[PDB]
Amino acid sequence: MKMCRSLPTSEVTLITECANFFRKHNAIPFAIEAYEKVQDHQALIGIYVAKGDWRNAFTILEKTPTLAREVYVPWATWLADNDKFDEALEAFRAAKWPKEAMRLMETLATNSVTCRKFRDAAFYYIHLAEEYGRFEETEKPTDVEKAARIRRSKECVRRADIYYAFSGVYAH
Amino acid sequence: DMMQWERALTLAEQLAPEEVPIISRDYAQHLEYRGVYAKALEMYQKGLRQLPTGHASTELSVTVQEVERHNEQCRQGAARSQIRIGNIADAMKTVKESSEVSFVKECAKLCEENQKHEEAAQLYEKAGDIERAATIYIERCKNLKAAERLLPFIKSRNIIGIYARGK
Amino acid sequence: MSLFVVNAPGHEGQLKEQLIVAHKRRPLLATAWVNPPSVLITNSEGEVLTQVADPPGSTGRTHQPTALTWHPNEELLVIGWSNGEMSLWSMPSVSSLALGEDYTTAAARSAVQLIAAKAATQSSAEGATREHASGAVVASEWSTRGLYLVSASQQRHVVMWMLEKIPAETSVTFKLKPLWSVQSREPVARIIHVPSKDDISFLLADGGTSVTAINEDQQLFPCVTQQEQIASVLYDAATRTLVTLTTTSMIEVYAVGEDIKGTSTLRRKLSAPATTPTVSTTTGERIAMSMVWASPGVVAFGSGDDRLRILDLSSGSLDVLLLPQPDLHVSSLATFAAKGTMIVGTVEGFLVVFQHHAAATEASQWEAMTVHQVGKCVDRVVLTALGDVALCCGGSELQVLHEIIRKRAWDGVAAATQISSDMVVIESITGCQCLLQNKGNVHGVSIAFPNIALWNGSQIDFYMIDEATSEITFINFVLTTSPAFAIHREGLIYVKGNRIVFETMQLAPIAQMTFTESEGVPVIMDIMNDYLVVVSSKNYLRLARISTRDLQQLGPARPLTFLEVSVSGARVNAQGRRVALMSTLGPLALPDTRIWVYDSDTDKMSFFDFGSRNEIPNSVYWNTPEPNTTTVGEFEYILLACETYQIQRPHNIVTFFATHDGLVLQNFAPLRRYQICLVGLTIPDFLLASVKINGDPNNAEDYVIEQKRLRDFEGLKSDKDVAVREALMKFSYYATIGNMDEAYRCVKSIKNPAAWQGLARLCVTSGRLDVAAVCLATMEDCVAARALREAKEDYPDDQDVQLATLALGLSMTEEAVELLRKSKRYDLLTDVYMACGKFEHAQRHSERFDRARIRPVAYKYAQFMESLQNMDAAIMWYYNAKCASTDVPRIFFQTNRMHELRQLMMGEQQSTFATIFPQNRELLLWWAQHSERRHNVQEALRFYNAGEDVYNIVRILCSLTPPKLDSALQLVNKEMDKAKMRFQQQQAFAATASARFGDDDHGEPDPVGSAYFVAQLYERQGDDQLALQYYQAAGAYRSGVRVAWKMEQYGVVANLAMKSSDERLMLETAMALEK
Repeated sequence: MKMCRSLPTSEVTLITECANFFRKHNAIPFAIEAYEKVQDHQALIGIYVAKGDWRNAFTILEKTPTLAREVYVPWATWLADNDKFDEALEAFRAAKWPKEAMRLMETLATNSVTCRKFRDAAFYYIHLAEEYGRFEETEKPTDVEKAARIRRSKECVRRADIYYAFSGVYAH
Repeated sequence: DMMQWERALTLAEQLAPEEVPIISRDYAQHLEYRGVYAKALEMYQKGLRQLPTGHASTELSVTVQEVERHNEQCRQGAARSQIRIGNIADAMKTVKESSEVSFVKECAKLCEENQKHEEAAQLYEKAGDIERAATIYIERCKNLKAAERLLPFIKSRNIIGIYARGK
Repeated sequence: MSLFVVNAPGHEGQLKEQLIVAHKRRPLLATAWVNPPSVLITNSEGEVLTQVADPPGSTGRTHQPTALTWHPNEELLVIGWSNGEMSLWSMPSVSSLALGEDYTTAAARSAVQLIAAKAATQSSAEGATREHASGAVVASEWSTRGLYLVSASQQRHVVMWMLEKIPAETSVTFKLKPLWSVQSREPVARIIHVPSKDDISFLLADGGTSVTAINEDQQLFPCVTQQEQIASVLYDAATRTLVTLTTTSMIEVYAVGEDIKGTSTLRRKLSAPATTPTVSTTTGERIAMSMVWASPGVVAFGSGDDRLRILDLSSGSLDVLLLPQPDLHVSSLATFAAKGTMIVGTVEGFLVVFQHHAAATEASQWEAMTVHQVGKCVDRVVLTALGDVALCCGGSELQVLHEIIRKRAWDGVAAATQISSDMVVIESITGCQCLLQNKGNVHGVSIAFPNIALWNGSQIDFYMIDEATSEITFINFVLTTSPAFAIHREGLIYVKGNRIVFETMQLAPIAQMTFTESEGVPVIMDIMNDYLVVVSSKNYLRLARISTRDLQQLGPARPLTFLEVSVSGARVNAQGRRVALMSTLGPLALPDTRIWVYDSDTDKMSFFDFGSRNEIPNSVYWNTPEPNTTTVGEFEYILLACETYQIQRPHNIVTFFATHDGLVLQNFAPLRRYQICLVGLTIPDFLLASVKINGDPNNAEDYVIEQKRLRDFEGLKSDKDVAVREALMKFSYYATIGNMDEAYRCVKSIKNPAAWQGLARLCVTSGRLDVAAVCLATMEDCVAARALREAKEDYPDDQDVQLATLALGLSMTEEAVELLRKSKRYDLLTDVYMACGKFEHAQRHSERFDRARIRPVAYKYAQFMESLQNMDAAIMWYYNAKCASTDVPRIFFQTNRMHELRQLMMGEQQSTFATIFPQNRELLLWWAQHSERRHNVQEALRFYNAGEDVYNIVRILCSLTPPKLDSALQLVNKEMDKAKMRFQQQQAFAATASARFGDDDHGEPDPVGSAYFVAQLYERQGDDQLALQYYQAAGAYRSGVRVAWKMEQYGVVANLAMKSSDERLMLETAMALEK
């Protein structure tokens, strides 16, 4: 710590390396101080994610709007393991990652159908149809896959209309 | 799942006209494993379908490739089946208008058994291999005129030693 | 499995259990009997070799032998009597007889050792009585190299004896001469010797508190000192360890160095309770302590209890390895270091044999192989050089148990099984099950029905069954000694001397050409149909074909390529081409974990090991073709079945196809407890000499044959089904090969749907589905075919889920988890776990492992209970599923139990319901809606306020006559206050980074929908200017502009249209403004 505060702000890389040395030897607060002095937002976010604090992570997110994914994704899986599946679904919707959003939306729409929460199932299916057009930026689908997902989008829109209409009749 | 494709087609006449040919092709596939595909031609001829007419969007665009792939597979099956019937001349236009190496290779095997050695000779040189083509030439076809054009491209002197006896 | 043959050399004399000894290298055994006092010296099989009494000169005083010891390398015994006379029994050596050099087989050696034991001699040591001073020799001991002897008597006299080997002019004699005459403090019980790594130094123990050693310095000095009485001392020469277990059962292990001084290393208190001890009153003596060296570094002891206590000197760990049952009083113990086997003798009459695993937890290394119920109390247990175990039963009784494999045979008509030493059960497929007893013990079984030959070592007796009268009678014997003999329809083929003799039932010679020493003596032979295999003592293999007249040798003698690996069994297939070989390891006849297949066409020898499966085999069998059935297929001739057991043991039967390329494993088949073993194979059935499920395994008469079906021979409606059976065997072969493309054609001839089911199971195991769709749809399993089609249609990218669906449709259910266990498909296996009726497994799986589907599990269980008409559990689980907003009221309304629901909303078990029901906010809201639509407005208001549903409360208050406007305004403004609080909190939180970053983010608080009605009230009162504020506060942009029309205002119209952020709201207000 003494040599860390001996250093000026010019030698950024050396302070980042010694903050890494802090982190490997579980010197978490010292790593926080060094990363703060070098305003290394990504490492602050990572160490807070591993730690557990989220308010600090979002304060860091406020200064840098372009670092959204690497905060939301561990936030999304933390919400998922804390059984707040609707909130986890919303977080996945925010931070792209369409594979896990797809799976969680399938499970939620299925749960709404089997538990006869027809308004919930209608909402899940009508937004699942919209999600069926979401692909990862690394993958450019063929026209065959585009059709194979357009058909499921139209089918899910139809299912959403049917379930939303049927909710009131079943209630009556 | 009953494999009564006959009555499946029978009810598809009035239920689903568009579903009619697809089941048909599947029927022929099962016949492929039993050698009773002598009747597996009319459904291939019935597999034709009018082009989807409509707006030029993707919805009318993507399906074209799938239905054309189905047509190509059906014509492949028809060309494969026509060999043992005795309609090699009709199948030759489809075979020589094709591009697939494996399909032509599979079609070329059975032409010798019907003693239709001219079409077999035409397919052997385009089958992708010339050594086995010349081996069949010198043992069965005995057509040195076609083998003369393949002489610079074969290094098998044991083939040449029987080839040059009557050359 | 295997069993002991029990030979009891009959004598009515009282055996002393303490005086049975065994030569450690030569296979002999000496016993001392009282009344009459004598010594029976027998071989390792219990056969009497000689009987010894007092040397002549006795005036009627037939003295009583008191100690017997063996020479460590010579065939020499020394006997200390009751009078102190020291006799020496010596048999002349075989090489001294100068007979022929062919005496290398076991039987010739046995015969010559028998005649030499009959030609043995007894000598007397001079002055030995005086040195012991007419005292009974209570102990004696040879050195490790066996040229120093020590004799200790009850007068505490200890004498050292030097051994002098005098080569006579025609023989070799021995003499024992005294050296010292020292005295101990007490009559010494056990004398041990120590080697230097020759050196003369003997430890002595009198059973007291201190042990006294003596060395060449003629000094008797203690080594270890204990304050309590010691009973038995265990010495390990390799580590020189000296383990003493006290009479109070305390561990004292001493490391002993060259100074002959014991240093304690492990000594920890053991708490053995003294609450009602089982004092041995049946015997009238103190319970004998028992410990022996179980393994190098590990010492075992049994305390006479039902437990066996092992102690690892390397780690200091003492633990217990229990017997398979409780209630077993251990009496004596012994261990064979050659096989790593412990022998546990019980007072109830059980011998338990423990085998080293290498011959997890350390205690699992030992495991009990065989439990032999002798039915008599055992006194002492002594092993021999070869592994044969002698027992002292009932004091005056002695038995010798020799371990063998159970002889059995299957000709094709009837199966013969051995069940005892001399009891054989012969059982046909016609029900002709009968038991036969032999004069001597069973050593070889051969059957060609109804002729059946049993070999008892010295001779073979072939019995004839007249099934018309079912009468069996001995006719004549063939006095031969070879283990090679086999009977046939043509005749009996055995070995006499070097000759392999083929004769008829009346012993009419058929083939006779004299063999040579280079060709050697055949030891093994196998007969089936018209083919024979002979294996000599030198690995030579002679295939042969038997005919009506001759023995056509199919080729010359052949050797095979594998301490050394011998051959013990061979079976040839029905083509007379492939031979299955059972190998053994080492001269100790240790079993081998691999089996061999010799193909004469390619002359190859392939093999397959069972140590990869943690298994040891016992026998191998080919498919025997049925009698009078020559139309059996070729592949059906090559299937091989092997009986294996893992290291009441598990039983397995494993099937192989003996192809040219090697051994391809077909399938395993576990056997039940009543299924004792396998006797024969005849496709499609393993023929097992089992016992009844409810029957008595102890009964010798309950041995009934069972034809266990082959696993891939199900659905055999017709026993004459020939083409279907052959094509099914071909399909099984092709499945073992694997390339299922022509295995598809292997079953087309078959119309038995069980073959289609087996093909579908193969399709599951492989991973091919286009074949499998036809496999399903040709059996018309439209349920499973529908499931497969739906799996393909909905999950096209994944093939493992379609494989799992196919496996589920094939009535095999354990595979679904194993398919995609860790790569995650937890939902589908949750559905499968529910679909098996195991809700209490699915919910506990999902609680820890699959948290996203607890609610479907609860809802499915609630539906399950509702269909069971148990509204209690159904209601509580519809509560647990968080669906009580719509489903618990459904049950109460459709059971017409609405009075109870009203009671709950406004009995010990009712406490559980009333704990949760009255405060369930969803239930409050539902009851409020119910009473609101029941025209009970005020009860609705009460329950809405109990459920804090602001929107409904505001709607009701603005709907009432008079409209309670002020309370509605208060609640609306309270919600506007909370919305402002949230917006201001988020805005102030965001403004920290907005201090440097100039952002014109015109965020607004969440509008309150409940304000809408309030504006409606002003919309009905002409206070439209007031209504517009609440409409904007509600987010009613359309209603906002609807209000804004009448002001003749356009700016509010425009900005509300902009704030609407929906295209139509400016799209029409554009030309609304233009006019």
